[PDB]
Amino acid sequence: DMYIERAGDITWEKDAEVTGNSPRLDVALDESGDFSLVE
Amino acid sequence: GETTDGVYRVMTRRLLGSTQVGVGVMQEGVFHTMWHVTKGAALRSGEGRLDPYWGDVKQDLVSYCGPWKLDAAWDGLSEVQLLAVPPGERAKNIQTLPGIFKTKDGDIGAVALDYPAGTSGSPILDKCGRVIGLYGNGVVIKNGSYVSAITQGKRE
Ligand SMILES: COCC(=O)Nc1cccc(NC(C)=O)c1
Ligand SMILES: COCC(=O)Nc1cccc(NC(C)=O)c1
Repeated sequence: DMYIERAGDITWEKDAEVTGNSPRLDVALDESGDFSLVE
Repeated sequence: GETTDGVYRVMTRRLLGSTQVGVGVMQEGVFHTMWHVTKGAALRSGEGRLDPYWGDVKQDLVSYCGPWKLDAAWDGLSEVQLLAVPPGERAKNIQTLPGIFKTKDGDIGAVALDYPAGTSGSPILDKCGRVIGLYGNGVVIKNGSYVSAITQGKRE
């Protein structure tokens, strides 16, 4: 049995940690909703 | 139950202890999560019950109590924030510039951030605090890093 618990307000934070790159990837999406990398 | 707008954890008691299987967004009385988090099952909020209303496995989305309400979209230029809600950990904002998933049916934004599976459903936000999609459906790249699509539904 699944249940939900509140974890926060949805707001933009000015002091957030900033990280991660911005890759451009060719991908395929199958009928089961799975993405896979295409090359 | 609890119907206030916000981000919520999705938990189960079927595995060891209480396990966080994902996250979702309550907005306008509707709960929004990824299909793979709940597999379309009913949910509890305290003494109340949320029943599925709309869902689609290919989009990997599901709404409860009403139709999908989130309609904002990534502008394709600006940085966004993942409002990550990891298992057993405080909600934390992470700012990043999305990449792109290029598909035969068009381009979608993608966020390259390494969080555990139970973070799936966490919202991605624009500078006005609007939810532009949910994090948690994507691909694992060469070293084991994770890249999620910015998955958004359609508001009718
Ligand atoms: C505490 O959770 C930490 C975590 O889930 N990390 C995490 C999540 C996704 C990918 C990777 N990959 C590599 C190579 O480290 C790591
Ligand atoms: C469905 O989303 C999955 C995901 O969000 N992250 C994800 C995906 C693949 C591997 C890992 N790794 C570790 C160490 O947890 C995490």
